Amino acid sequence: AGNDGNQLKLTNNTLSATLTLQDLKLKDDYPEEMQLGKTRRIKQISVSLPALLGPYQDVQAVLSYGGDATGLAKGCKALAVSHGLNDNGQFQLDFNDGKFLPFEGIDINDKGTFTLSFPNAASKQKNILQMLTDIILHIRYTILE
Amino acid sequence: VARCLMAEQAYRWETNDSSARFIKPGAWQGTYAGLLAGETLMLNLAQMEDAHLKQEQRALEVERTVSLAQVYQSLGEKSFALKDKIEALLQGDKETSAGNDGNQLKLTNNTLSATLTLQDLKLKDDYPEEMQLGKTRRIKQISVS
Amino acid sequence: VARCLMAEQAYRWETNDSSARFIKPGAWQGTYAGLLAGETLMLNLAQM
Amino acid sequence: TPEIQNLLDTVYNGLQNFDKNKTKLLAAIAPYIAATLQLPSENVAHSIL
Amino acid sequence: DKINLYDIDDKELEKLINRLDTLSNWLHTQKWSIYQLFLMTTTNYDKTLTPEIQNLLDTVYNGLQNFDKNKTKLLAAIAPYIAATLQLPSENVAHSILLWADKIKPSENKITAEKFWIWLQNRDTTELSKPPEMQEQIIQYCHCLAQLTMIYRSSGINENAFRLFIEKPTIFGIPDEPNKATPAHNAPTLIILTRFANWVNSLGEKASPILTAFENKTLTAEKLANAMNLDANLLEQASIQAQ
Repeated sequence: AGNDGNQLKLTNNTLSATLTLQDLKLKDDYPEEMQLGKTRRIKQISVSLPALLGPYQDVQAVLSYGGDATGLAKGCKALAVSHGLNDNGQFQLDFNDGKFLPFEGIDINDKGTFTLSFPNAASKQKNILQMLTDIILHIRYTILE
Repeated sequence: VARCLMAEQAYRWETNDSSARFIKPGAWQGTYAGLLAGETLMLNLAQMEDAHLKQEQRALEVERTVSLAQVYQSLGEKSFALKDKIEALLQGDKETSAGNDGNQLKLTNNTLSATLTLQDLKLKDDYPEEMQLGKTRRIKQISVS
Repeated sequence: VARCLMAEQAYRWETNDSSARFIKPGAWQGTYAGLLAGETLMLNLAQM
Repeated sequence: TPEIQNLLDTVYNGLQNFDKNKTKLLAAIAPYIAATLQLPSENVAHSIL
Repeated sequence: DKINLYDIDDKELEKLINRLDTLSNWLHTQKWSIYQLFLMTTTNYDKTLTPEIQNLLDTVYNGLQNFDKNKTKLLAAIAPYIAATLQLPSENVAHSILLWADKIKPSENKITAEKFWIWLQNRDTTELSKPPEMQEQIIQYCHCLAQLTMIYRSSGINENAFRLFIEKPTIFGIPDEPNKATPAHNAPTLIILTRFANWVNSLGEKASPILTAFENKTLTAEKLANAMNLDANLLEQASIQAQ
């Protein structure tokens, strides 16, 4: 189900729900208004899976991206989700880390394709993925010029 | 030289390469009373740190919960339920122990040991192998509940 | 020089300007055995 | 000559990153001229320019 | 050395006496022993592992350890240790003498500086004395370098004309062959370098523009006369009389 940027597709094992950055229209939450700023970059993307999670039973999910990571470091285009309640892929979130976070610095406008995947979407993640109701992003971004 | 070899072992354990060596002999020149060792050791420390900065990456940090009742329950047909068997094996003062090669649950002199082998987790196979994600998979931290 | 280029890429990714360059060649002068490179690199780090 | 070419290379690397409206061109080129022409002062290099 | 005086043409004998007199008078101008000329001209190199040349081997072995060929030039990498152990002032001189030893193709094996580092790169383990197959070929190459630096010291030629001589040997009157016409360390190709260096020292102050004008093919009589304080028409007429 879906289209060019938003098809929700089953390949061999996994299930992928992908998304394109134009459909967020997220620059247009504000007027353009260059006294505020033009350039708009991602600080941090955090995933929440609102679902009745199994007690001491976790989900398995990766988060991909299609804009080639051309100004990104090696591996800043990927992200992993373990327990699915407002999490970085890291164990603790360090804003004061000199390392860049994943997705840090990505344009709000169309640069590639943003992609979520659930590995073992055969009958391994079947119970929790039939218990999934919707997916929530916590997208944190930055406005200046 | 002893402390630089300590740091070289730390580098060989952080990233996985045992054959890779950096500290080479000949930094001490006894026929010239050992002048200019600091230059050689500073250069070689620079080579180690630069090789680290080249081989540095963004890690994917996945948590996973292991429930031992599921593990000892889901086995070969010599399997058992954890609660009742531990209750019987601690209640009775008998030789009896439940499990197999990697997963026997055994009573020696005082203590009770429930052991486990890493193959039975199949924990590499929670994801497809998929070398764009990664091959080498190392424990960050084990925490017990 | 390799690490200063790493820092220049970090500057080019923090603020958005790919054309802006600071590390210029000619800091090494082989005809004078390469004396005084630290001055040039310290000045150029100061400019960044 | 390779020596005058060395002068050209030294002044080229030296007065690279220059703007005209920031400062005077003559005062900027004056140290390299004072060294390559082995002049003692900097006001002398100002004078000869 | 090969020719005998038992049978010799009188013209050839005359020419031989003229060669000996030229060489002798030139040595009286240079104030050299005949041992100096023989040591700077010998092709026989001694085969003996000395502890000093072994120290050179150990220093270059530890120095050019951690090398890759496709990262940088081998010659530029070995050039500082050669410049220090042969006590050479510059680094372009150490570049020059390595190109020179490449051109001359020295002692027994057809050997190379890339063959030199492929010997130290494949078959070497320092602080151990067991003989491989190539060691004499390496150490006589080292003696050849130690010989060829000595004529650079004793000649007193400047560095730029030295680059010109190695890079274009044919323009100094050797028969031409493109980068294969090699001057040996023989005496006739010593005396001509010595005369050219004495000409450059006779010029003195105006040497750089006239040498780079000679390096190009645009050198004229008129620039040349001004460096000698001579009237240009004299050189013009001398050229016309030679023509």
